[PDB]
Order: sequence, then structure tokens, then C-alpha cells
Amino acid sequence: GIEAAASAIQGNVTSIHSLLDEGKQSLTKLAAAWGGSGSEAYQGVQQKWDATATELNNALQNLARTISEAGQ
Amino acid sequence: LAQEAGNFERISGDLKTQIDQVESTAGSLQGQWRGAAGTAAQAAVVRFQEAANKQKQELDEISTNIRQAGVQYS
Ligand SMILES: [Zn+2]
Ligand SMILES: [Zn+2]
Ligand SMILES: [Zn+2]
Ligand SMILES: [Zn+2]
Repeated sequence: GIEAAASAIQGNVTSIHSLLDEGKQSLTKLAAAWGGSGSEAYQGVQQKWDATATELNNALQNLARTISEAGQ
Repeated sequence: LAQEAGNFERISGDLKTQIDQVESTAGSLQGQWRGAAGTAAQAAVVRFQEAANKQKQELDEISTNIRQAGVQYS
């Protein structure tokens, strides 16, 4: 039960981590949308992405580990 | 950027899907938390939901930017 959940969520952890990395690489190529690679707006996008992504990964890892710890 | 746009929508879609999976799995546990560890898990949930809502929000802002730049570039 809570063990199941925790295991499914680990898969999510890995998948989402990978997708956030893909999204970061994509942004690199979309840079024109904010004025190009030398744009402060683009730089801002990338810092926001890094931060949002890191929090998500962090929260996710926490979730997986807490959920397993509970079921214990 | 034109072609990168499709790939980003794909990534965004995959992320939202994975996030929906976590929310669904976690939601199926809303009942059953008990003890101090349960309190911890509930808090872990809320933290994830806040992080995931910020991610989703971000994905939408980025997609809008890309669409609006596309129009401009067209
Ligand atoms: Zn992939
Ligand atoms: Zn990574
Ligand atoms: Zn690409
Ligand atoms: Zn997919």
C-alpha cells in the first residue's frame, strides 16, 4: 500500500528529473524568445527554471522518502 | 525556435503528466497518515504540490512567451 505508493513516486522522481533537464536544454534553444542568449530576460528565465526545477526535485525526493518512512 | 517549440510543448506535457501521477498517488493516501511520520508525509505532499504548481505556472508562462515570439518572428 504505502509501499506501493512510495515506489511509484520514485519512478516519478527520476522521470521528472530527466524532463526538467530536457526542459533546460530546450530553453537554450528557445533563447530568441526572450531576446537571444545575451538577454537579461533570457538569463532570468534560466535562473527561474533552475530554481523551480531544484525545488521540485527536492520536494519530490522528500516526498518519496517520507512516504516510505511513514509506511514503515 | 520554430521547431524547438514543439519539443518544449512535448516536455511540458510530459512533466504535467508525471506531476499528475504524483498528485494522484499522493491523493490516494490522504486518508491514511498517522503518527509523526504521517505528519511528515502530509507536509511532504503540500511541499510537492507547491513546487509542482510553481513548475506548471512556469511552463505556461514559457509556452506563452514562445507562442508570442513565434507570432513576432512569423
Ligand atoms: Zn526524454
Ligand atoms: Zn540532472
Ligand atoms: Zn531540440
Ligand atoms: Zn510522453
